[PDB]
Amino acid sequence: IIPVEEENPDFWNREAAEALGAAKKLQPAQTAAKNLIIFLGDGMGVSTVTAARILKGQKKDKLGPEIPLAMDRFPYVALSKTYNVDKHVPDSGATATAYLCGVKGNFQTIGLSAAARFNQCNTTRGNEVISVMNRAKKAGKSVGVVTTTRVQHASPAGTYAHTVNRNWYSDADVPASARQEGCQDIATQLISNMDIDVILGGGRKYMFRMGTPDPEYPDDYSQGGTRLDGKNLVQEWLAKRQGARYVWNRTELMQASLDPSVTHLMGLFEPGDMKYEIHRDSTLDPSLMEMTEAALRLLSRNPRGFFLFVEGGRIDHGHHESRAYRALTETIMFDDAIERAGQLTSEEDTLSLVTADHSHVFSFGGYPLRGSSIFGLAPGKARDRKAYTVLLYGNGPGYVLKDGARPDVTESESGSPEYRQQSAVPLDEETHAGEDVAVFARGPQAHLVHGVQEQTFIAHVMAFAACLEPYTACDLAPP
Amino acid sequence: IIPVEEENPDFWNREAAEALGAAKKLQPAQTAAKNLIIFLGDGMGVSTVTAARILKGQKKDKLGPEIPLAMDRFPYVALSKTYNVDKHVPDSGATATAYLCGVKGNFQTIGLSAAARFNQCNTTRGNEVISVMNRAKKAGKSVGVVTTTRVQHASPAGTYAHTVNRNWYSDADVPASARQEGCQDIATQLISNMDIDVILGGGRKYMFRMGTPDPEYPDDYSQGGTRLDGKNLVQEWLAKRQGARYVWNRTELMQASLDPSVTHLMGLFEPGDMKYEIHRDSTLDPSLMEMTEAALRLLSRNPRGFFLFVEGGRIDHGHHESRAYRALTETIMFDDAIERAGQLTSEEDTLSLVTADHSHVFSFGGYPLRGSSIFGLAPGKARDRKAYTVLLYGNGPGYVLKDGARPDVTESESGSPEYRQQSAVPLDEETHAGEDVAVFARGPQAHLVHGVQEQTFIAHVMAFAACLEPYTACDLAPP
Ligand SMILES: *[C@@H]1O[C@H](CO)[C@@H](O)[C@H](O)[C@H]1NC(C)=O
Ligand SMILES: *[C@@H]1O[C@H](CO)[C@@H](O)[C@H](O)[C@H]1NC(C)=O
Ligand SMILES: [Mg+2]
Ligand SMILES: [Mg+2]
Ligand SMILES: [Mg+2]
Ligand SMILES: [Mg+2]
Ligand SMILES: [Zn+2]
Ligand SMILES: [Zn+2]
Ligand SMILES: [Zn+2]
Ligand SMILES: [Zn+2]
Repeated sequence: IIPVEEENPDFWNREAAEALGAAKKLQPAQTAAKNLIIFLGDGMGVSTVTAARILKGQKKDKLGPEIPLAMDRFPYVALSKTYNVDKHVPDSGATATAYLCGVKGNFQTIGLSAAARFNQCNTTRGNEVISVMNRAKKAGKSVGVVTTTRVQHASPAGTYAHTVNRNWYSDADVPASARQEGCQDIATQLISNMDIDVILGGGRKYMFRMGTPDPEYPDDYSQGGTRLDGKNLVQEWLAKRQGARYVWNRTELMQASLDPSVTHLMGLFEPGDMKYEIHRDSTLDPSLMEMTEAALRLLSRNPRGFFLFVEGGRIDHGHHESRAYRALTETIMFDDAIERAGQLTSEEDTLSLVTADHSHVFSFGGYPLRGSSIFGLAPGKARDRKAYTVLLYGNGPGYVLKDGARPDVTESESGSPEYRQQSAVPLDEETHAGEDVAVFARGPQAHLVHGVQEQTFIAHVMAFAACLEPYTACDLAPP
Repeated sequence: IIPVEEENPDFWNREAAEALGAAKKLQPAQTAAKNLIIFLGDGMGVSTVTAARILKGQKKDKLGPEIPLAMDRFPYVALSKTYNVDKHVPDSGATATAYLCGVKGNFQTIGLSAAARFNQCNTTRGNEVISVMNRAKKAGKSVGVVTTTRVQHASPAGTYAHTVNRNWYSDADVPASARQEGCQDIATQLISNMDIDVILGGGRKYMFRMGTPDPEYPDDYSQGGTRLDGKNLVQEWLAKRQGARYVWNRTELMQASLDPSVTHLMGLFEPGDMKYEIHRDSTLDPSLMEMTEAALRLLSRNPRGFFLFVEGGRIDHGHHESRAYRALTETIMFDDAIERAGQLTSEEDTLSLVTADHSHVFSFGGYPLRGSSIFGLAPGKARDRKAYTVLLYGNGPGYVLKDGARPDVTESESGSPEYRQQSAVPLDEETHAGEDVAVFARGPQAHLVHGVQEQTFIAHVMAFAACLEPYTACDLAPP
C-alpha cells in the first residue's frame, strides 16, 4: 500500500528538516555518569533490528518501517566488531568478555584473556579479567543482572564469572579432574565471586542438590536440583546478607521490589531458561520489562548509583530454531524493556548502551509491498515454481526436502509461531553470523560511542563514563 | 590461529585507551563544506562490509578482522532506513531518489515523488524532484558522476534524471506511446537535463544510433549502437561545450585529466556495464580508483567547489549472481577509491559520505577460525553429512540439487571466482534485503550524521552542509 501523505515531497522534506534540527541540537556531556545500563540483545544483528521494527509498527496500527523502535531514538550509534581472538564468528561467552570486561577472549570461555584455553581448567589462573560490573561494585555502586536465560548462561556470567567452559552451569557438568583442580561451576561463582544486589532470570535448578523438587514443577523430576555437592546455594547466598530475599514467581518479585528493607534480591523464575514471551504464564512469570522495573526500584535507592545488565536473551534462541516469529517477538519485548528503563531513569546521569553480542545468518528479502506482514510470502514464485518467504536463514533446521524437492509454503503456514523459515544448509541449530552489530547510546559520554570500534569499547566507555576501571583520573565533572 | 600478542589483556586495554582518546578528540565543524562527495556501494550492506574487511586484511599479510577498511576510519556512523514508499525491500532507482534528491519514491522509478507510478509515462509531470547535484550545479559548483555500471543505470541516473521506468536506457527501450508522450530515455536525459562536468563509467551503446560499431568491440555487433532516433548524443553533448572531450579508454582518460583546457569530460569505457575488477583489461580500462582520481583532477580546479558521486556499482551484481568473490573484490576496489579520494581532498572543506542504497540476503556464518579464508568451508559437516561454506545466500541462483540432495563442496571449488554460494530458494537472481545500511561520514557537518535516520537524510545533510537545496540560511561560516 502507498500511503497518500508520502506521495508529496514536502512530507519527506519536513521530516528531514526536523531530523536536521534535532541533530543540530545535540551536544556532548561534560559530566560523569552516575548510573550505567547495558542492554544486551543476544543475537540481535542489524537484520533482526529492522524486521523487529517492522513487526512492532504493525502491532501498533501502522505500516511498519517508518515507526521507530525505542532503541532507534538513541542519538549515538556505532558499529561493533565481534570476532573472538580464535574464531571469526563468535560465541556469547567470549563476546561477553569483550563487552563486559573490555578484553577479547577465546570462543566458549568467559571472563578470561585469550591466554586461557577452552575446557582446560589448568589454563585459568593468571588469566582472569575483571568486569566493569565488578568495578562498579568496588566503587560502591549497587549492581544488577537481569535476563530471560539462565542467570548462569554465557552473557550474564560475563559480569561476574571466570571460566574456561561456559557449559559448566552446575558442578554436575564439571569433569571430576576439573572439580579437583578448583574450577568452580558457574552457579557457585554467581554467589561467591562478588556481591550482586539484584539477580533475576532463569536457572533455579543449578542452585540446589540432586533430589530437590522444583517449586513450580514439583511433579516433573527433570526440573529438579542438579548439584552433586549437596549444597543449597540460594540459602548460602541469603545467609551472608541482611535484608536478602529469594523469589521464584512474579507476585513475590513485584511485592519484594516495593519493599524497602529488601536491599538484595535473587529471583529465579524457571528451572532453566525462561519461557519465550509468547509462552509466558503471566500469573507466575514476570516479563523482561517487569524484571527490569523490579531491578530498577531496588538499584535506584543507592545514592552512589548503579550498574545494570539487561538481556533480551532468547532472541538468539529463536534464531537457532530458525523460528523468526520467536526471535522477533523476543526482540520487541527487549525494546519494550529499553523503553521502560528510559522512563525510570534520566539521560542526565545515566549512560545507556544497547547492543548485540553478535548476529545470525537471518535475512529479510524478496520484494514485499509496504504494509505486508513480515512473516508473509514474497510476491511471485521461485524458479522451482513454489512460494518462498521474505524471511530466510543461511543455514539451520528449516532446510527440508519432501520427495527430493523444496516444499511449497502457504501464508497460513508461514505466519505460525512454530514455523521454521527455510535455509540453504541443514544444521540442528542455525549459526551465529560474524558481521558487525550496532551500538546505540544515550547519556553522559554517549557521544564517545561512534564510528567503527572493537567490541571491547563497550566495556571501556562505560568504565570511563562512571570514572571506574582503569579510568579514575577521568577529567569529568560530577554527574 | 591465535596471535600471541592478543593473549595479553594489555593489548586490548591499550587499544581501547587509544580509541577513547581519539573519540575525545573529535569536535564538530562550525564551517560549511566547499565540496561534497557521496560514495555509493551498491548493495553494500553490513554483512558485505565485514566480509570485505576480512578479505582486504588477508590480501595485506594479516589475519583479517582487525584491519580497518578505509571507510572504517570515518568518525561518524549512522544507520539508514531504506524502504521505498510502496515496497519494504527497495530497488536502486527509488533509493537513489531518497539519498540524492531527499524524497522517498516508488520502486523502479528515479527522481520522482511517490505520486508517480512505475511504467506510467502520464504520471511523470508535476512529480519531478531535484537532486542535490542539480542544486550544487545551480550554485556554481562543478559536478561529476563516476560509476562502474552504465552511467544511465539507476544510481547515477538519480543525480540527473526523472523517470517512471529505470529500464529506459535508450529510446529503443521506451514504448512508442511513451515516446509520443515525451518520456525521454535516460541517455537523452544525461545530456539534456543539466550540465555535468565529468561523466565516467559504462553505457557507450545507448548514445549512438543503431548500426554504429563500438570502438572497442567493432567485430561484435551486439555491442553497437542502440538508438532508434538516429542521434549521436555524444556529439550533441560535445557541441554545446568549449573544451569538452569524449574518451572511451584508459589512456585517453588519464591524459585528458592532466590537461587544463579540458574542463568537460565524458568517458564511456564499455558498451554496457564495466567489467568486474577481476576481469578488467588494465591497458584499455580504468579502475574505479583511477576514474575517481581523474574526476577529482578536473573537478578540483573550480574555486567554488564540487559535488562528486562515486559508485562501487557491481558490488550488487556480484551478490545477484550469488558469487561473493565478485561482490567482495568489487567492495575492496570501492574502499580503495574511498581511500584515494581521501588523499586528494581535505576533510577541512569536504563532506564525504559512504553508504549503500540497500543490502542483500548475504550471510557470513559457520564458526571459522581466526585467519581462515572467507571463501572457505565452515568447520564440521552439516546434518546431511556434507561440507558447507561460511558464506551463504537466503535465495538466488546457487540453490542446486544433484540426484535429490544438496551437493557437497570442496575448498578448491568454494574459493573459485565463478563459485556460487548455496541458497535456500532458487531464483535467477538473488534478491536485495531490506535491513538498515550503514552511513559513514567525515568533514564539515559530518557530526549531523548520527543515530537511526531515514535514507533521505543523506541528501539533506549534504545540501545543508554546502548551504544549497532549501538550506541557504544555513548558519554556517565559510569553508
Ligand atoms: C593440564 O592437564 C592436561 C592433562 O593432564 C595437561 O596435558 C596440560 O599440560 C596441563 N596444563 C597446565 C596448564 O598445567
Ligand atoms: C495514462 O494512459 C493510460 C492508458 O491509456 C490511462 O489508463 C491512464 O489513465 C492515463 N493517465 C493519466 C495520468 O492521464
Ligand atoms: Mg545470552
Ligand atoms: Mg516460572
Ligand atoms: Mg547502482
Ligand atoms: Mg573498455
Ligand atoms: Zn549470543
Ligand atoms: Zn547463540
Ligand atoms: Zn542497488
Ligand atoms: Zn540490485
